[PDB]
Amino acid sequence: QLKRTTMRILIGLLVQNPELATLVPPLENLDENKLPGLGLFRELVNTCLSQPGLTTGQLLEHYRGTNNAATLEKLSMWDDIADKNIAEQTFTDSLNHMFDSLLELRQEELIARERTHGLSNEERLELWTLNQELAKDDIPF
Ligand SMILES: [Zn+2]
Ligand SMILES: [Zn+2]
Ligand SMILES: [Zn+2]
Repeated sequence: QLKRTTMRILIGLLVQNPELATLVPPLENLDENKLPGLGLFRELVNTCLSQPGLTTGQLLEHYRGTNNAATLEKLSMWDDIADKNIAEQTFTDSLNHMFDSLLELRQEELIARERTHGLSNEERLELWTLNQELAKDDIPF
């Protein structure tokens, strides 16, 4: 029994359906320290991309001996996300929620930067754009 979080859904669905890795856009330039679980998700995506067609068991075997192995095993047996008909739509929905959460963090970062350092022209336009858009169980993530 695990409560849903965005990153639990993404990592769990990917572990249970490694073919979903092909729907993930590039994550290489994201700061994993901004979002718990993002670093592990990125690792899993890259593992799937390096070995197309791998099974859940083969993906889990690749992570044996890592500090995330026990967490990946739990998520692999998580029945709450087991339904295959809705797996892809759920993955895509949660992918967009992840990026929305990063946009909120970026907006908060730019507000704090503006009070401490002022913003560049590019940053001020970025913050304005973000403001307009806004106007309109031991798993550690
Ligand atoms: Zn990493
Ligand atoms: Zn590896
Ligand atoms: Zn949603």
